[PDB]
Amino acid sequence: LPEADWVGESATDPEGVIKTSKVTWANRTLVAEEVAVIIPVPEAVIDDATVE
Amino acid sequence: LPEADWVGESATDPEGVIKTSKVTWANRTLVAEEVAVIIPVPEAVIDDATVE
Amino acid sequence: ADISRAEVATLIEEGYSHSLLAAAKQGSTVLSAFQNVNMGTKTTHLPVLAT
Amino acid sequence: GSFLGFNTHFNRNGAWSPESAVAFIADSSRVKIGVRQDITVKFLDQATLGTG
Amino acid sequence: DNQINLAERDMVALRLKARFAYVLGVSATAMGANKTPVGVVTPDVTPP
Repeated sequence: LPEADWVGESATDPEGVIKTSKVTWANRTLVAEEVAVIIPVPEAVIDDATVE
Repeated sequence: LPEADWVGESATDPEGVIKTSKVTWANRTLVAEEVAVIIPVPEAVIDDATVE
Repeated sequence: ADISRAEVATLIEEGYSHSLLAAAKQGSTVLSAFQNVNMGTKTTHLPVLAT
Repeated sequence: GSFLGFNTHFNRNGAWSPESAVAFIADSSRVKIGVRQDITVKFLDQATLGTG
Repeated sequence: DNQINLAERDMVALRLKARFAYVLGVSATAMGANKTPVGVVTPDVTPP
């Protein structure tokens, strides 16, 4: 965020100068990563089993 | 560019295997850069001069 | 004391153009220069005069 | 233009071997290319490439 | 010491500016991998 300040009123003091201030932004990233598994089984076990 | 090859025909030879190859790409960039000049002159010289 | 180009981050977006992404494809010379014969099997025999 | 009477063909696919030849002159009635199978494409998704 | 205040010195100025970029498409072609699309004739530096 920027900062405001109380200005004062002078042609010649350090105050009476309106101060400069910045605003800034940053970057956040979604990066897609892969999660996986392989589960092997015999065809005859699939055929002989009483469930899917 | 990819490379192809003459494969021939065997079940057991080091030939008869089709070789693998890649294809690849690269990146080129346009990046804008500023070029500038400032040319100062007195207003009296502008007002006195017989041309714009 | 000021907002730099590095201080707006990805409020500035880099563009993409495919105007430089193209290559003409070049065929075989010998398939264009000579006669192409349709083969139905691995080998064809052609007799020629020899003496 | 000097090569009148010839049908001229220029290699553009990088196959030319400039250390071997400048040109071939041929009777094109006497060369045949047998095309047993044109370029065919298979999509592989389960296969194994290479060994060890 | 080099400061010019324009209004205080009764001066004006023009600021001129432009923004440019350049790209050369060095690329593969049907001839191979790293092919440059420009060549140069350089001057004769060799006395006869």
